[PDB]
Amino acid sequence: GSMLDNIQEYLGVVKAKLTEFYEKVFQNFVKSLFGKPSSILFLGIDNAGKTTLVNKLKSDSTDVYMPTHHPSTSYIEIGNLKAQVIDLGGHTAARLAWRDYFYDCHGIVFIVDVHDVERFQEVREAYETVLSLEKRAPVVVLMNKIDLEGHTPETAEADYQWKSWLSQETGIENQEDPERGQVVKIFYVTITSGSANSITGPLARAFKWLEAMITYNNKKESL
Amino acid sequence: GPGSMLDNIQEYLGVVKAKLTEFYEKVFQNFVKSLFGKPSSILFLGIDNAGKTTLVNKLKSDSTDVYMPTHHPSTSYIEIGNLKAQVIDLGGHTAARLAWRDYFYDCHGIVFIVDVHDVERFQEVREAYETVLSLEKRAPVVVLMNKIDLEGHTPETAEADYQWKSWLSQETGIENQEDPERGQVVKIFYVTITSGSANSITGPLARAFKWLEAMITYNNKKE
Amino acid sequence: GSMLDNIQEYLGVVKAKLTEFYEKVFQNFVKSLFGKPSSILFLGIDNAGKTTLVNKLKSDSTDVYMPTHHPSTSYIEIGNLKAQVIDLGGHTAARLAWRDYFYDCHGIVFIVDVHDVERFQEVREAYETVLSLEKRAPVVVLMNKIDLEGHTPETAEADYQWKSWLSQETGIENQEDPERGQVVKIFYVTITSGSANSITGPLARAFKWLEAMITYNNKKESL
Amino acid sequence: GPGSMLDNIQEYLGVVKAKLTEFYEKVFQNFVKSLFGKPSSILFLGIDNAGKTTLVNKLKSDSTDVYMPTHHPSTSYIEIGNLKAQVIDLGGHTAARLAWRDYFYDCHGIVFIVDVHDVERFQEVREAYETVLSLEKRAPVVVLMNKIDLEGHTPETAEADYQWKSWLSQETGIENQEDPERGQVVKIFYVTITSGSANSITGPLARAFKWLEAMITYNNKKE
Ligand SMILES: Nc1nc2c(ncn2[C@@H]2O[C@H](COP(=O)(O)OP(=O)(O)O)[C@@H](O)[C@H]2O)c(=O)[nH]1
Ligand SMILES: Nc1nc2c(ncn2[C@@H]2O[C@H](COP(=O)(O)OP(=O)(O)O)[C@@H](O)[C@H]2O)c(=O)[nH]1
Ligand SMILES: Nc1nc2c(ncn2[C@@H]2O[C@H](COP(=O)(O)OP(=O)(O)O)[C@@H](O)[C@H]2O)c(=O)[nH]1
Ligand SMILES: Nc1nc2c(ncn2[C@@H]2O[C@H](COP(=O)(O)OP(=O)(O)O)[C@@H](O)[C@H]2O)c(=O)[nH]1
Ligand SMILES: [Mg+2]
Ligand SMILES: [Mg+2]
Ligand SMILES: [Mg+2]
Ligand SMILES: [Mg+2]
Repeated sequence: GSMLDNIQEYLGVVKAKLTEFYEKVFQNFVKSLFGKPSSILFLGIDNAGKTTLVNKLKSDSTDVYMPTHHPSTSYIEIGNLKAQVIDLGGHTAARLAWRDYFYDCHGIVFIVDVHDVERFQEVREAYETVLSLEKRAPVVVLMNKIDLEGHTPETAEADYQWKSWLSQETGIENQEDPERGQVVKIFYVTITSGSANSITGPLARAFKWLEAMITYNNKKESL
Repeated sequence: GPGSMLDNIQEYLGVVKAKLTEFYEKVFQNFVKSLFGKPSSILFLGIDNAGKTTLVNKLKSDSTDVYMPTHHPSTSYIEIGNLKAQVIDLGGHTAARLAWRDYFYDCHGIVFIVDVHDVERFQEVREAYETVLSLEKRAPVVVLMNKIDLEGHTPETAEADYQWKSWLSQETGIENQEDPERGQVVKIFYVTITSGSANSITGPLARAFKWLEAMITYNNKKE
Repeated sequence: GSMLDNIQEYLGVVKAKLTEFYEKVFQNFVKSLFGKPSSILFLGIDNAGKTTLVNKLKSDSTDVYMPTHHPSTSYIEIGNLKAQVIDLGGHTAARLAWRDYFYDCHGIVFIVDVHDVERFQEVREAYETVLSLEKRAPVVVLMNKIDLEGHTPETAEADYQWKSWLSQETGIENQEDPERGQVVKIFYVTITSGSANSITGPLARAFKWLEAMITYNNKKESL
Repeated sequence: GPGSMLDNIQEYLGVVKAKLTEFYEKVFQNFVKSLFGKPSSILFLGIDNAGKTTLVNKLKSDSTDVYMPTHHPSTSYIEIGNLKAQVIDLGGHTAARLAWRDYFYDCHGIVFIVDVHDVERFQEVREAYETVLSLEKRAPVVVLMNKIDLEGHTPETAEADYQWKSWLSQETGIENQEDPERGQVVKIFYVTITSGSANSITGPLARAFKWLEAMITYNNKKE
């Protein structure tokens, strides 16, 4: 009996260090994606998971939130990522108040709570608001909280009925051809899962796609 | 480059974390086999859907322990080292209170499992428990109030919710009798059998088995 | 460049936890070897590695050295292991001063520094002293510091010339048959290596052999 | 039982620790490949037995980098990403100071390695260094005083031993010239190339390469 003493506590301590390490790799990978300072707007209605995502990207040691004066906004510099977070509302013409935030905007991360179906009308208005203020920058869409529908990223990608219904209710559609103008790509994620830190998982591939599209814009504007 | 090296680091960290998790479970399995120094007939009892098969699957080692075919669909049997585990699905209303009497021959201890969420079936639980106590008047009885996670409880917050503990005893008829000098003993533990922490050899689930073994040893000292 | 930041520090932290864990398993395995309190004498001339070995076995949290008044002796209780350490000297008839330490002695660990060849005469006298004061208890011999000869336990075991020369110079010979009287078995170890914590390595097998021989004595004295 | 479970835990901890050690080395290898953004001819120089082949083997990735056959037995050549590593074993007394001149065409930097323990060959080192400086009058020179472990030094205690540092400079003729405004630059680093900590991307060995790359970039800014 005494031979099992503390074995489990050591397994737990090691597992905890492995989890911190796993998260650190994600933070490093994302921080290294942006070679020049890039203004990224994290947008969506409240409770979608924006603050959760930005907290996932930041290093608690080096990155510090800056005070904004509007309660709907957040700002933190994560290496070259200048992350501006905005809780949208929708269904208002006072959307022009935010126009300054889209000056020299490099990319957008738009987050949707797929579980909060009743607020899909706000989402489509919030999304319509974004597309009218920013007409050039790439938009990556995170369909978040798929775990609340019992989905992983793999089973969600195969649920073609549900993907069509989500696009129908929010108005968000893919436009993955950069020759055809502004680009939009939808990803299905659970931002709070531990596997979301995988640098080959959908969340990380969404940032790699966004970065590649920002690089396409920077090369096209130079020619 | 370095990108392919960090993906290999992350993939390896996950493989290791899963293997350490498997070891954490094996420690629980070895702890249980070492509790019983002589062959002991333990009856795992309760109405169906309470978590009996789940608990016994958690106790067994998939390599060496094999379920044996029984004739009744309500019964299961597996030898886990010296733990001779007899599982019986009780339940429903019936005048056949004697139907299971033979299974109590040379019974050493009872694990009685209750689903604390299924409040509608508490009358079946109360009848099942009364049936058990009328067939076994000597062996120690450990009561697992299971599925406390469905009430938003951990084992720690469950133990402090004296109001809820009294209500469970009132509705099922199950009461503590922890004095071995006063006759047959009963002790209630509050657990979530499907949780990973249920594998902790210092957790309530493991303390319930250590308490049961200590009571079986106390009884054997008198005999 | 920033993508490699702190990756190495995490690999080092995890490796350090793995090393502590590896050592803890050895401490648990050895502590569990002795089911009843057992007086084990750790003997040899000074600088052989006795204090190093006992420090390797103890848990710094629970096990505490007790003050002795002779500077040549040490005593610590490690679970059921009552470890009495004595720096021998040899070449003196005042060896009878230590006779009390061999009353109810259960086993002996005799340690030799294979590198300190010039002091082999003290070792043989120290060894002769031991065999004259204790004529019943099993003796396990650790030929220690084999790394200073460029040996691992495997290459040392194959160096039959050097094993013969060590036995010739110290007078220590094997007697592994318990029917033929007192038993002696020689093991080749590097007590300071990390692999010496392996519970299937020579150091651990030496303690398992000693325990089995003590059990043979206890069964023979009961018949 | 539990004994076979702890041996499997220990064996697994060792397998993991070795794989983490391999990853620690791969981080060093990736760090070196990422230092050189353009093809750079680096000459690794010194008398034989100084540690040149050991250093270059530490830099290369065994999967992708392959030594190419040279015609002289004193020379080695391997392309490690953009690092074009030319190794030349200098040494002995000779009037053939021009023999290696062709290898200095388009030379970008020099790594000159000295064995600090082989004091008898310090005159060969001094002649080798004088030969090098007469063939290359522009490229930055990083000097690795290697094998400091044989003097009982770590990189930290070596840096504070100003008496020993002055003696090494006096006996080999190697002096620091860290001002790039004052012409060709030389910087001395104190390392143990065979140690595992030599893989640290914040250690002296890695700082020597970062210093050399910074000097190559400073030179290229003028050209
Ligand atoms: N189940 C689940 N909850 C999530 C997920 N992402 C975020 N949340 C939760 O959603 C809540 C609101 O998130 P938050 O980042 O504060 O929202 P926002 O800043 O207003 O967009 C928090 O309790 C998060 O833990 C997800 O993928 N799954
Ligand atoms: N939420 C929750 N589900 C549980 C728990 N224990 C068991 N279950 C689930 O309850 C269901 C019935 O369990 P089972 O072991 O088959 O019950 P049995 O009829 O008593 O053998 C299964 O789907 C289990 O996964 C628990 O602690 N929490
Ligand atoms: N190289 C080497 N040194 C060892 C080994 N075992 C012990 N030592 C060293 O030997 C020295 C004396 O050991 P110690 O335990 O103090 O000796 P004792 O108590 O007088 O027998 C210490 O510096 C130990 O680190 C070994 O296997 N290899
Ligand atoms: N002790 C010690 N040995 C080293 C060190 N670096 C290299 N060596 C050893 O020195 C010997 C000669 O090294 P090598 O790389 O072949 O030298 P080269 O002739 O300059 O190519 C080898 O046996 C290496 O293991 C060091 O830092 N410390
Ligand atoms: Mg927020
Ligand atoms: Mg069942
Ligand atoms: Mg000592
Ligand atoms: Mg060489």
